Amino acid sequence: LQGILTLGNKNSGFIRSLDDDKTVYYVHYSNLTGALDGDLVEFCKLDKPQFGDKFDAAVITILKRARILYAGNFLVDQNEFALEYKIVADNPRFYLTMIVNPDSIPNNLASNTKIAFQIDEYDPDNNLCKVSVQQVLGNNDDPLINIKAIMLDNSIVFETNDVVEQHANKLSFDTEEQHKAYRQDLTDLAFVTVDPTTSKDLDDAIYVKTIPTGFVLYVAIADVAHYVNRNSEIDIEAKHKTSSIYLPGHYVVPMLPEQLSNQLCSLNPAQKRYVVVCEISFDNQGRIKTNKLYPATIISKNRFSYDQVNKWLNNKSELNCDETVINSLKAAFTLSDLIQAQRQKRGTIDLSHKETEIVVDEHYFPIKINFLVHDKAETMIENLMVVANETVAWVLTNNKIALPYRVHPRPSKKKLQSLIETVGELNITKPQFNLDTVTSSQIASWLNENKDNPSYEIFVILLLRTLGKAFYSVNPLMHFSIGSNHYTHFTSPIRRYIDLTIHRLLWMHLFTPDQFTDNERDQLKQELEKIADTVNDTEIKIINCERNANDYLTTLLLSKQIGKTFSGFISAITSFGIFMRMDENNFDGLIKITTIPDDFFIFEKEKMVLKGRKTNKVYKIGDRLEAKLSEIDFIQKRAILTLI
Ligand SMILES: [Mg+2]
Repeated sequence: LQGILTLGNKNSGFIRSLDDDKTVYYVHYSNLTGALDGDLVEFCKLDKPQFGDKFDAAVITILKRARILYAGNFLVDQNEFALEYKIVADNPRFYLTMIVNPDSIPNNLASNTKIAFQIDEYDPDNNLCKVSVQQVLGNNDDPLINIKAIMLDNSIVFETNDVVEQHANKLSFDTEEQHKAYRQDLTDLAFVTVDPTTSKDLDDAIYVKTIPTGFVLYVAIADVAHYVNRNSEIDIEAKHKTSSIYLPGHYVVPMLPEQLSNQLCSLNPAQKRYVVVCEISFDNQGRIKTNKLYPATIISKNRFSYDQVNKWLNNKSELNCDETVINSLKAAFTLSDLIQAQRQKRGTIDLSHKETEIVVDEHYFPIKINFLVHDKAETMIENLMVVANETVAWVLTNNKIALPYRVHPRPSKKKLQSLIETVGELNITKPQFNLDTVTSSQIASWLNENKDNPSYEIFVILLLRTLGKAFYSVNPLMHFSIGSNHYTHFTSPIRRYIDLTIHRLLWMHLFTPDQFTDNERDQLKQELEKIADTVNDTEIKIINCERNANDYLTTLLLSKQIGKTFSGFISAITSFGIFMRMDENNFDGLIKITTIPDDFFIFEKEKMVLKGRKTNKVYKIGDRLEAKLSEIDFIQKRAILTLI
C-alpha cells in the first residue's frame, strides 16, 4: 500500500514496501502515475496474477517527493518571433515532459546554462509537468559545474553556510583547559601526523613507545566533541551533512567549518591542541595487554606525508625531525607489522584490489586515470587506526554504553553458493568451509590460496559484492571483514558524524559524567538509532554521488578516444548485455546484447551468462575480451563497446 519507488533500466522499476517483509513489487513505466526515483508512493497491486518472481503494482498517489530541486540544462531558441524554453534534466530517470514557467527565466539566461528547477504542478495522466527555474548554476559544459549539479541531484549540500561559519569563528583556544585535572598533559611526547600531502583533515596523531615487555601506542584524536556542543547550530549542520564529501581534483566539502577543521581541531605542528587519546599497551607479539582512554593535550612535532615516510622507509631520503620522532616511527612500523600478523591470525579479510583516481587539470577537465598503489605508510597508519576503533568499541561495550557500531554481517549461504559457482568456472579453488559457519579466517585462507590465479581481481570484486556494504547499527552485530565482534568509527570526528557521536558518548559516560544529566545521556541513547539511519541513508547518497561524478568525468575523458581498442574482462552480465572492465582505466563499458557477433545470444539468469543458441558459445563473468570504444552515451553516461 505504501513504499519507495526505484527506477532502473528503461525507466521501469520496482517499489519496496514499507511493511516488515519489505515486499518488492514491479512497476512498469506506464503505471508510474507521475512518480520519480526515490519518491514515497501509495500503490495498489495489479489485478493481473503473477508473471513470476513478484507481483506487479501501479502507483496511486505520491506521498512525498524524494527531491524538491532537480538539475538540468536550459535551452532557449526563437522560432517565429517567439522564445521557446526547454529543460533537459541531467538525471535520465527524470522522464516527465516539462513546460518552463517563463516568469522564472531571467532575460539574460542563455542557452546551455546548467540550472536547478522545481516542479510546480504535474499531470500524472500525460507525464507533463510545469517547472520553474530556481537557481542558475553556470555554463553547462563546465565540468566543475556538472560536479556541483550532481551533488545537488543527490541532495548533497556544498555551498558554504555563513551562519555556521560565524558561530564557529566565535570559538577559541582556551589556554586554561590544559590544566583541568581530567586532561592529561602529553605535550612532551613526540606525536606526529602522517597524511596525504593534499589532506586538510589532520585530526589524528600517533606516538609509539618501546618498553621492555613490548610497546605503548598513543592515538590522539582531535577533541571535536569538546568544541561542538550537541544541538548547536554547528552540530545540527554536521548531522545533516553526516560526513565530509571527497570528489576528484581534491575537491572537499567539509563536514565542519574552518575554525574547527583547519585550526582548533587540526593537529598542526608546534601548536598545543586538545585531543582524546586511546593508549594501548602491547606485548612483544603485538597482542593487546591494557588500554586507557582519556582527554589530553599534545603538541604535534611534525606533519608528514605518506610520500615522505615511504621515501624514508626505502632509504631514498631522510626526515628532518628530532631523534625522538625517528624512534617513534620505527617502533610504529614494528608494532604495525606485529598487529597485522595478530589480526591475520585471529581472522581478517584483506579485500584490497585495483583502485583508481581521476587526474584533472586546473579547470576540472579530466586528464588521465591513475592506478593507486599499495603504500607501506598508509598501511601502517590505517592499521593503528583500526586497533583504536576496535578498542573504543570494546570499551564502550564493556561499560554497557549503547553506541553505533560499524557492522558487516556474515553473508548468506545462498550468496556464498552463487559466488563459489561463478568463480569455480575461473579455476578458483572450491572452498572446504561450512557455508553456515564460515569465519573471517576461512575466507582469508581461501583468498590466499588463489592469490596467483589470473582471475584474482574479479574474485575479490565478486566477493565484495557478495559481502555487500558495511553500515552502522546500535545492535551489536559483528564486522565480518575486519574480523571483530565489535567495531565502530572513532578516529575521524572532523569528517564523520558517527565518530563525533562516539566522542560525545565517551565524554558523557566516562570522562566527565558528573557534568551531564541522565536525561541528556538517555536523550542521546534514544536518538542513536535515528542517527545511524540518517548516516546510513546519506552514505548511500554519497556513494551514488561519487559514482555519478566518476561516470561523468570518465566518459568525458573517453569521448576523445572513440575508435580505440581496449582489452579487459567481463565484470557483470545483464539481460541487456556485457559489462567489460577495461584494463587501461578500470572502467566498465557496455557491450549491447543485440550486437554481439556470430550467434543470437540469450541471457540465462541462474548462472548470469549469455549463451548462443546456435553455437552454444558462453559469455561468463571473468572472461577476457577485446573491444572497440564505439560511442559515449551522454544521456546515461556510459561507454559503449563493440567486440573486435
Ligand atoms: Mg590523519
